Amino acid sequence: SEEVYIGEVLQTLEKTGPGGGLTMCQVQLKDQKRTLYRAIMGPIAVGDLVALLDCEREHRRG
Amino acid sequence: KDSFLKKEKYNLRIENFPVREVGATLVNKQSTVAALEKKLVGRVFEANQGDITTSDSANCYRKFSFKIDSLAGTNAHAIFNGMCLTSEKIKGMVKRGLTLIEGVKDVVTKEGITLRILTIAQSKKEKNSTKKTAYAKTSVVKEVRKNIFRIVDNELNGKDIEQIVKKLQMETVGKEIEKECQKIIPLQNCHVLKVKVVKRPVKE
Amino acid sequence: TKKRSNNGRSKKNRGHTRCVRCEHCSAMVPNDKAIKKFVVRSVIDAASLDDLKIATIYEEYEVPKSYYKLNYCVSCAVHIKLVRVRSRWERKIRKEQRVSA
Amino acid sequence: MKYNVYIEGTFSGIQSIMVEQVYPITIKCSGCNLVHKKDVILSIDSINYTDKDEKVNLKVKCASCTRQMYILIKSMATELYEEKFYCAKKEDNRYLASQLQGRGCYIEKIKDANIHVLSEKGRIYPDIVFDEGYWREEDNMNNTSSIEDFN
Amino acid sequence: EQRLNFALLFIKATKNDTIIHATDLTGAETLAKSSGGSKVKAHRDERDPYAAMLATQDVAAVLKEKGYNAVHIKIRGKGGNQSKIIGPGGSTVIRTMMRSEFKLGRVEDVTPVATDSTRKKGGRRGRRL
RNA sequence: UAAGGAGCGAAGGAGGGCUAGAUUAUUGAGCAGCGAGAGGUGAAAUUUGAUGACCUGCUUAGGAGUAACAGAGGCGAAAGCGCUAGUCAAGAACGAAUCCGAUGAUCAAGGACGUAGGCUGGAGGAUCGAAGACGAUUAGAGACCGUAGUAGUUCCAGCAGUAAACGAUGCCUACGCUGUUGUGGUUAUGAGCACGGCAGAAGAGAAAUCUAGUAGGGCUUUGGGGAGAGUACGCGCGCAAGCGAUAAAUUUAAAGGAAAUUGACGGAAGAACACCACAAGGAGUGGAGUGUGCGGCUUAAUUUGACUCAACGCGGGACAGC
Ligand SMILES: [Zn+2]
Repeated sequence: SEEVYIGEVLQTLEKTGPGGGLTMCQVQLKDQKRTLYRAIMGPIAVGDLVALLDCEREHRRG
Repeated sequence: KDSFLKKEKYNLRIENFPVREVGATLVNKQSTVAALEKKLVGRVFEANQGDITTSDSANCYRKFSFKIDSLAGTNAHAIFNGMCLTSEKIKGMVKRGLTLIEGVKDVVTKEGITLRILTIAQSKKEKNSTKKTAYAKTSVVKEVRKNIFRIVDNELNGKDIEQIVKKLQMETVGKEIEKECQKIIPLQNCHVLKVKVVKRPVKE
Repeated sequence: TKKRSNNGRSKKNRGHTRCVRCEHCSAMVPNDKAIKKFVVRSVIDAASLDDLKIATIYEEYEVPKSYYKLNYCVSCAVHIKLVRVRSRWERKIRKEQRVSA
Repeated sequence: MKYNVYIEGTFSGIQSIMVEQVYPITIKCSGCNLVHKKDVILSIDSINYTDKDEKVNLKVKCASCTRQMYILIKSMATELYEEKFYCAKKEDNRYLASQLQGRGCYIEKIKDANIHVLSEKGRIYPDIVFDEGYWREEDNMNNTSSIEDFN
Repeated sequence: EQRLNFALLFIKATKNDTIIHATDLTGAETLAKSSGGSKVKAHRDERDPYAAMLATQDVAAVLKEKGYNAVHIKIRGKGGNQSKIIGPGGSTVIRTMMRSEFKLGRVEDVTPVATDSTRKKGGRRGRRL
């Protein structure tokens, strides 16, 4: 079923993964206090909006 | 042939703690009370202090052990069988640059049960002092250990099990040791580490 | 020619010392010569703590840690890259390494 | 992993079944569980080596996890007919053609095998083709050779 | 609503294999048991995080059938005079049990350490490779 | 006497012998639960399991060991010594207005100790494991790896006498720069005495470095270019294994002799870089027929160079004659 959370990217940190495909990012959710750390794989600009399937799964390494 | 269908649950009950009932155990169904006694009596379980009390979340470092003793209807009644500190506590306590002090002693209850007790303490580094290590001299360690044995003898020898269990709950022996031995040297982490039942008297 | 002033070991004012066994190959190595490594590892991985927060029955929970001291012989320490070959002036520098997790 | 290649069916008028030790196979990586994107030809005459100099009939790198996968054919043939054809070993109601030994992979499917029949009259039928699991031939002396329910 | 019906779960995690085994609180009755080697084919995969995860699901299913809801976890490596680090796979059994519905009680490391020990295998030189 | 021995006072240490106890762990048996695999590796096979393994309980029986704390920490003549109490002798250092008075240094011969492995007799036998036997790998493995397995590994009474028994630096006794950090006593609290670690300096040395500075202080061991040779004959010890001590003939211009310098090499380690590298993306080649070059075979002749990148529509190599 189509659960979704929309989150705003505030910072990018590190090019990451084999071949440097991913970017570590900090994201704040739009309607909750939660702020997460996540890896994202496309090109990303600060102030982008991204759609998450989970509000909890995290990349603690930051 | 689903053998699981053919099993009887019984509830475990305990004494001298705030919580009376702690769980339930299976057995295959049997015709004769003598068989059920021989199957259930002699079993053992363990429970954390934090589960059988209402208490500060800090007190999770200690476990109590109970042996099944008697059957009445739905209920099995179980008796005190020892005490133990959790592995995280023991391993996390030891640090480089300090001395460990350790002891073993045997005591007798008024009920006739004989118990063996293990005890630990650690030296402490004083404030306004600049040397890297705070080891204790070997002769001084013997002074502390000598004192520990008279404290354990005074507190636990010739008492009832109902009295011993509450002393272990409230951690009175640790507290007494830190008070009494401060004159010799400063100490920290004083605890009863393990309690073990050695002989139970032949009784009916 | 003599490569190190301390013969590669920490023994002084003694005849003989206890041996210990290598974690990787079980070879015997003297305690005063063995390469030592300290570990403090959580029982639960970082990628599960966000599930633990909804799984636990308690109001709050502290994850248990596990503690280890590991010993290695020279060959294993070099091969596993705990230590590396160094220049004639670098050999003399002594500094404490981090505790692993 | 070891896999025996059986030829199963109802055999009539057949002295021996001979099998080309050339198998089009589907392989799955035992590391990442991904199926290889194409079938691979496993042949007894293909000579390859492991990274430890062991002879194998197939060496394939997994495209996803880069792990090496190896397969060796052990012919179970009791004899070579005309020095060319591997006579499958008769076992009760079936024929054991070969044993495939996979390392780093699973064999998920054997697609086809080229089969030759030696009749009880000493006639060879090369490269027999099954229609819906059936094969049948008659000789000039009205002797029938057949395979039914081929698997 | 319902009370927490608890079982024990034991986990062994070596370099070679992982074993998962549920019991009553007494440890004297067995409810369900599995291993990494039960589900996988290749011998090199019996320690695999994946094989551990498959094997955990079967155990979780049988417990849900027998009507259990909550679990205490006691986990170990091999110990004795051998290796005493928890192997791969051990920490994925626990996370899997949490994706299934089960409530987690308490976790404890129960590896058998020796105060001193018998002589280890391998001779004075050790394995040469 | 900042020479020695005897003695007094308070204290310190894994120094040694004996007596009585201890928390776990590894194996083995008994019984109970469960019903299919366990073990081992880089990857696998020997191997073991429905006579119920593995894993989880409760009982027991043995014989070793003292984890973490634990260190450029302590003790001992060296070899060596790490759980807790009690007991028995002697020693080192320190404090100080105790006693005797040259009793001392070093040492052929002679005597006592000496890790481990080995040997003679008794006790015992958990774990590990020479020999021996298998499974794999290889051209071959008798080896390395895995399964298993004996003498030994432990104790008491003895024999033996060797180690890279090394800080590769003899023992007493001197004269000698600074800073820092330990251990045990004592203190006018300023410091000392004994036993150490570390970092410079100055001198020294072929250098590397410094137990190596200064010097006709005393006494013992010991070397004299490589080899043959720590071998032969004789002798002394030992149950044996062997050990101690020690030659000639013959050969040869240097010696894998010492340390330091530059290259070449390695199956090392560490940083960098690049679609003629890769990762994420496009078009193909490898399969068919044909065109063309290379090897092989044939022929009277099928003329010939070139072989990893950096040989093979390459030798301006599309040959009817040229
Ligand atoms: Zn090693």
